[PDB]
Amino acid sequence: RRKLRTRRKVRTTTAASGRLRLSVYRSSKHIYAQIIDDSRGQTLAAASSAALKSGNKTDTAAAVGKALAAAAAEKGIKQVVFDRGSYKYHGRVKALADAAREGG
Amino acid sequence: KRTKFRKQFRGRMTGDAKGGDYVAFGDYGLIAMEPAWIKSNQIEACRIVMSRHFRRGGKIYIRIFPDKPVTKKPAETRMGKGKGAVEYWVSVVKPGRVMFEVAGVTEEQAKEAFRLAGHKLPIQTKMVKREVYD
Amino acid sequence: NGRDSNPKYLGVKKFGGEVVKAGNILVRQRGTKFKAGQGVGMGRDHTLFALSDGKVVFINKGKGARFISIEA
Amino acid sequence: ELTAKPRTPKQKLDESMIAAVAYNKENNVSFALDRKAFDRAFRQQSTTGLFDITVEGGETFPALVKAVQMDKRKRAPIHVDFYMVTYGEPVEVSVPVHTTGRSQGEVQGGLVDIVVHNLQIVAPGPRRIPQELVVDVTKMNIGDHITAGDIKLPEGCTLAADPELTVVSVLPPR
Amino acid sequence: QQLKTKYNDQVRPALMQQFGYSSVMAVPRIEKIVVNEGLGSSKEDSKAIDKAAKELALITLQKPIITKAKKSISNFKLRQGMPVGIKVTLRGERMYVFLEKLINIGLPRIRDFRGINPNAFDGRGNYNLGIKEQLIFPEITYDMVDKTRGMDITIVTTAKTDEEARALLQSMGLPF
RNA sequence: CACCCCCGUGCCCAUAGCACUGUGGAACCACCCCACCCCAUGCCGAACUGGGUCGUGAAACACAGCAGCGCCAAUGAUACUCGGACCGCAGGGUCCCGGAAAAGUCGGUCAGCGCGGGGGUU
RNA sequence: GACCAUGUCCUGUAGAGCACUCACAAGGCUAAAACCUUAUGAAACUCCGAAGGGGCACGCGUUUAGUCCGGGAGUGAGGCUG
Ligand SMILES: [Mg+2]
Ligand SMILES: [Mg+2]
Ligand SMILES: [Mg+2]
Ligand SMILES: [Mg+2]
Ligand SMILES: [Mg+2]
Ligand SMILES: [Mg+2]
Ligand SMILES: [Mg+2]
Ligand SMILES: [Mg+2]
Ligand SMILES: [Mg+2]
Ligand SMILES: [Mg+2]
Ligand SMILES: [Mg+2]
Ligand SMILES: [Mg+2]
Ligand SMILES: [Mg+2]
Ligand SMILES: [Mg+2]
Repeated sequence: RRKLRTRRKVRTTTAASGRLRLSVYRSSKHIYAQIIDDSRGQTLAAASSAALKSGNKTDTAAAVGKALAAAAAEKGIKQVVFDRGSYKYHGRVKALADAAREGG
Repeated sequence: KRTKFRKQFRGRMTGDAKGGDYVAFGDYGLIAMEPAWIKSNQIEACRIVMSRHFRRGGKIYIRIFPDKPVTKKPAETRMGKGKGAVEYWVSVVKPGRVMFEVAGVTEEQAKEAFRLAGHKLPIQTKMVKREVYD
Repeated sequence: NGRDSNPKYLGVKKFGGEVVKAGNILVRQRGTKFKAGQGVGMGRDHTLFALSDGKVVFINKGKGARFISIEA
Repeated sequence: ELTAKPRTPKQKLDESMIAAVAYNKENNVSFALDRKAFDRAFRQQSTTGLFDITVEGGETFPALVKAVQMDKRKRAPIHVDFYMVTYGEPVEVSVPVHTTGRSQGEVQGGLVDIVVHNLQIVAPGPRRIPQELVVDVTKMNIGDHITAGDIKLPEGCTLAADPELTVVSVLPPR
Repeated sequence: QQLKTKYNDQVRPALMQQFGYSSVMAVPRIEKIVVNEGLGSSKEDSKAIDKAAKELALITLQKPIITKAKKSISNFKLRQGMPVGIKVTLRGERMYVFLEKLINIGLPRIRDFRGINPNAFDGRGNYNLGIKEQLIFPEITYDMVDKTRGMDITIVTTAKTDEEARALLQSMGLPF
C-alpha cells in the first residue's frame, strides 16, 4: 500500500521545530503544494494550477513553485520543511523545491 | 479427570461461584451447598454409581472437571525443596455451582440416582428441576 | 529454580499535575507504554524526560495511545 | 399489585420479588412485588406471555418478562427484567420446545434428547405468541436429528436461529 | 506484436456483444503472465539451477529471479534461506509475445486433447496452467537436457464474473 | 458559514469500520496511453517514474441509503470493597454505612468539527 | 509537618469474562486441525475492570509537628492476633 505518505508525514515530527510544512500532490500534475502551520488547523499559502499552462508537467511544476514562493513571501515566511507526499525527490517535484527556494 | 498436559503446580482460595449456577443439557440436576475441592476419583465414583442406576442409559453429563493439581510432600521429610510432585487433581466447587444434570429418567429414579451420587461426595448437595432459566 | 532478578522500579515518575525541571524523568518503561507528547524526548531505554520547564499533562486515549506533554 | 420502591428501599421477609424494572424507549418503572404471588404467575407464563401490573398511578402496563436474576446460594428469585409491548410484530421471544407421542426411535431405540429446550423467534403477533412448540418426532429413525429448519412456525413466524442447527435428536443407548 | 493487439481489439467487442459493458475498460483484459519454475523437486548445486535459469532466460529475453525459501525447517530437506524455484513475471510486449508464441505457431503442440481442463472455477482471472514437461521446444536438444522439469504459468486477468473467464481463452486462441 | 460539489490537508482518534449497494464523469480524481533516454525494477514502466489527448466511470475513490455485522452502550440489579461490628473449631460466611463494577438487557451510530484552494447556479 | 477535603494524574488486584494462550464439557458438521449451537477453569490467561492506594497542587480547614546541621547512643534474635 501507500504507506509512503503516513510514514513521511509522521516524520514531520519537526513541526515541533516551528517550521511550516510544504505538501505536494504529484497526481494529475495538479501539484497544488500547500504550506501549512499545523498547530491551528490552518493553511497559509495555496498554489493550485488552475490555468497556469506552462507546458510539460516537470516545468509547470517549477512554475508552481516559483509562483508560490512569492505567494508565501508576501505574508512573511522563510522557514521551510519539504513534506514530500508519497512521491520521490525525482525531478518533476524536485523542480518545485528548486524554484521555490530559488526565490523564497 | 486427569488433565492430559498442563503447567505443573497451583495454589488455592474460595469465593462464591460465577460459572454454571444454572442447569442446561439435562432434565434434573444436582448442586453444591458447600465450597470445596473434589477429586477426580469422587467424580468417577459418582459416574460409576449413576451408571449402575442408568443401565443402557447415556444421560450423564459431568459439568465439572478436576483442573487443579495438588501435590503432597513425600513420606517423612522435613520441610525444604519444592511441592513434591502432584498427588491428585481437584476441582473447585463453590456453592450454587451445579455439578450434575440428568435427563430421560423419572423423578424418583433420578432422585435415587442423586442420593447415591451425593453420598459418595464430601459435601452437601441438592436436586433441582429447571424452569427459571433464560 | 529459586532464581530471580533485581527490581527495576519503573513507573510514571512524574504524575500529571507535577511541575518538572528540564531533564526530569517522568515515565520509566520497558518500551513505549508511553509515547511522549510535545516538549518531551524519549531516551535509549525508552524513558522519556521533559526538555522544557513547566507543568506535566497526559494525553491519553489509551491502548498504546498515551502521550506525555509538558505545558509552559 | 406491585408498589413503587424507587432508589434502594428495604424489602419484607415476604420476598416482594424486588429489583424489577420494565423499560422500552418510554419510561422506567419501580420494583416492589408480592413475593410468592409473583412466582405463582411466572411459572404459568414463563417468558412466553405478558401480564398487566397496576402500581398506584399507572393502572395498567403490559410486559412479557425479559430476564430474571435469581439467587445462587438459595435457589430463589431476586431481580426480574421486563420489556413493554409496542405491538405489530416487535416481539423477539424464546418459545419453549415440546415433543409429541412415541417416536420410531422411542419404540426400538433409546434416548430422545432436546438439544435446545427453548429457542428464540420473532412473533408477527405481539399479544399472541406460542406458549409452546410441539414437535412431531414420531417419524425419525435412530441416529437422526430434527434440525430447526423443519420446526413448525405458526402464522408467518420467522426463525431467529440457524436453519441447520439440531434441536431434538434420538440417541443410541449407552 | 501487431497480431496480439489485433486479437485484443477483436476480443473486446466480442465480449461487449456476448455481454455488454458500459466501457471497453470494463471488458476483461490480461494483466500479466507469470511462469514459476520450482527446482525444489530437484534442488541441486549452483550448476543445474543456474542452467535452468539460463534456459528460461533464453526462452524469455528476460532475467529470471530466484524465489528463496521461507523460514520453515521441515522433514523434506528444507532449510532456512536458499533458492527453491525460479519466477518470471511478464507484462507489456514481453508478455503478449509469449501468448502469441503459445496461441499460434510457436505452440509446441506436443500433446493436446483440448485445452487444459478448466480450473479458474470462480471465473475471476487467475487461470493456472500446468506444463507436465518441457519436451516442448526447439530451443532444447533432448539428449543434453535429458532432465525434464515441469512449469507453472498463471494468467492474471480482470473478471468480476465467473462465466466471463470463458472469454479469456475461446476468443483468445485457446481451446475450450 | 450565499446554496451544492470536487481535489487536498488537519482535529478527532470504529457511536466514525465492514459488507450489501446506488449515484457519479472530461469540471475535479482515477485507470488506460507510450518509453532510448531522466528514474527504477535483487525478474516485470505492476511499483516508483517521465512524456499525454482520445476512451471510460468499468476498477479505485468520493458521496448518499442502509441497523445483516461489527463499534458503543444505560437504568436496575447484583459481584466486590473503604470504614464500622460480628459468627462459625474450620473451609468459610453475616450485619450496619458508604463507594461500586464486569457480563447481559434497554437502547445509540453507519459520525462529528476546521483550513486553503478548484470548478458550478453567469 | 500531620490528619482530612477538593482537583488531577498513575495502577492491573477483588470481581468478572473468554476476545488471544493452556485446559476443558454435550452435540452438528465433515479425510479428523479448523468450524457452529451450547457449556466452563485458570499464579505465571485478559474484551474488561472497582473499592482502595500512591505523587503532585491547594488549604478554600482542624491541628503541631517538620527540615537541615553538629555531640552521644543503643538496636540489627522478635512474639502473638485479625
Ligand atoms: Mg486472592
Ligand atoms: Mg458465565
Ligand atoms: Mg524449587
Ligand atoms: Mg445500577
Ligand atoms: Mg463509611
Ligand atoms: Mg473492611
Ligand atoms: Mg453495599
Ligand atoms: Mg500540609
Ligand atoms: Mg479471579
Ligand atoms: Mg498496593
Ligand atoms: Mg498557596
Ligand atoms: Mg549525630
Ligand atoms: Mg534478624
Ligand atoms: Mg517478621
